[PDB]
Amino acid sequence: EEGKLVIWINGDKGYNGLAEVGKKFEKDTGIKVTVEHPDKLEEKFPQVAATGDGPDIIFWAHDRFGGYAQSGLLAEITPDKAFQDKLYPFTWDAVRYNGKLIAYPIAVEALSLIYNKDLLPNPPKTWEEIPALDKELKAKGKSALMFNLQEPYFTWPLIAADGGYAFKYENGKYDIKDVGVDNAGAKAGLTFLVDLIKNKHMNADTDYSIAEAAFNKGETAMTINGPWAWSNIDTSKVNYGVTVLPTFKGQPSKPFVGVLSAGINAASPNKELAKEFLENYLLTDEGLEAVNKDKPLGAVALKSYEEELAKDPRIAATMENAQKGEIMPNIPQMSAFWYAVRTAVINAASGRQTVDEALKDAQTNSSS
Amino acid sequence: APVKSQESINQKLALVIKSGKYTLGYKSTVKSLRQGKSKLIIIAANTPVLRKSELEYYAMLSKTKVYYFQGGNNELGTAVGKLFRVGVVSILEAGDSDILTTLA
Ligand SMILES: OC[C@H]1O[C@H](O[C@H]2[C@H](O)[C@@H](O)[C@@H](O[C@H]3[C@H](O)[C@@H](O)[C@@H](O[C@H]4[C@H](O)[C@@H](O)[C@@H](O)O[C@@H]4CO)O[C@@H]3CO)O[C@@H]2CO)[C@H](O)[C@@H](O)[C@@H]1O
Repeated sequence: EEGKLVIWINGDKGYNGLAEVGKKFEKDTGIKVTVEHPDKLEEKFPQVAATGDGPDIIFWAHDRFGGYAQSGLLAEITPDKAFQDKLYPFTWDAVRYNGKLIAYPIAVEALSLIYNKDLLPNPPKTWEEIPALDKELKAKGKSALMFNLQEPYFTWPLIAADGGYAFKYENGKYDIKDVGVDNAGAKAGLTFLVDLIKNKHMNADTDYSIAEAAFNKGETAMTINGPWAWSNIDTSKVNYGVTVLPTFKGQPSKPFVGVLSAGINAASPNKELAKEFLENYLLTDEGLEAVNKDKPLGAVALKSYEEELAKDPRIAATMENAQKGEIMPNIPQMSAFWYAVRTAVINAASGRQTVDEALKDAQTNSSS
Repeated sequence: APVKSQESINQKLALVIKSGKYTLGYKSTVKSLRQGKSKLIIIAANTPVLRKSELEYYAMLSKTKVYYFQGGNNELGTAVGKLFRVGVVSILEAGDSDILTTLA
């Protein structure tokens, strides 16, 4: 309907904060803004947008937009140079597809190691020392590590550490034929993960909820998560620290860097109102603060505000891990990649398959 | 996939109007659907008052493909302008147009 903006953003982000920015927008223009956080919104958007339905604005990490752009579901955005200059060129490149800007960049995200300082005055610098650390903590009724094992996003950093990668980036272009989830590096990483579970250091059923509850309750000494999680830890009054992910085989864990982006529905009858909202309301120091105060965005795309927050050691750790990882590709095949890697990790973790077998199939399924 | 230019849709539509068979609007379209004569229906998602759900319901029961045009009334060609104006266009015969093999 014309005269109102409907926004879709993931449930782990600051949707209440975004609703604040929308409430302001409404007062100033009289246009009602509604924020929703449906589940699997990134799978639903392509389905409902393709039929003239769906939100006016969709929020998600940049990796999903190439797919949307290719299916002509996104309205091309065209900020004038004055606005483009307000944001970092790295974030704009993330939302550029086929040489066309397809969404607005918001913030840069990367996973970090989060630890309980009272339980671990000194967190491990390597993955290898985690088993011994766990045996010690189990002796006290605690566990060393717990993080979401259901989403490949979280395990990928370890898998990429010694060699894994999605698509070979050959001089400005990705080769959808050269996939690196099958190489020896990736196998080492995943094997190390499987063994942790085999040796009872971790449980294959652990999801985002299980892990977040255990950490925030001081049951486990460490977790792995993004900026959005800091907010709940703060309320839990757990004395935590945010730092570099532990190495593996003397090499840095390589998390996939994501840029939270906002795309405008091509079928939206409010493209102008949407751009007005994103450019002059959300991507301002006041807009981002509203959202950030709810759930941290990480390293925002707006130069002015990222500078105001750059001193936060948690952001520093975020950018440090981000600098060590790779920015996710945004091409259509990424979905296939993620789906493929998800199955591989879940199968190897539960034993349904062997590391080799699992990665062998993901390798095939990715480039499929 | 709605991966086509408004300029392209308008050109394909103009060709059907020029050399094929088609209906315009709710009434003639569901009739073409109920009769199983429609080969495709195109819906201008953003047309003012549109019985979108009902049209989609009829396309489903008649097993007829539907293509959605996403543009607004602004900057429209002749054919697409009619489309946007009547909300729905049902293609009964493509004629010299390739609309059926490129949109359905
Ligand atoms: O996992 C939470 C964090 O996820 C983010 O990293 C994301 C990528 O940006 C995604 O594009 C993505 O790939 C996903 C894909 O997008 C989607 O189809 C998804 O489908 C799941 C669904 O999430 C869930 O409901 C479940 O039931 O299963 C579906 C199919 O298995 O899954 C792909 C891979 O699982 O995923 C990664 C994470 O793997 C993001 O950037 C972070 O900010 C976010 O916190």
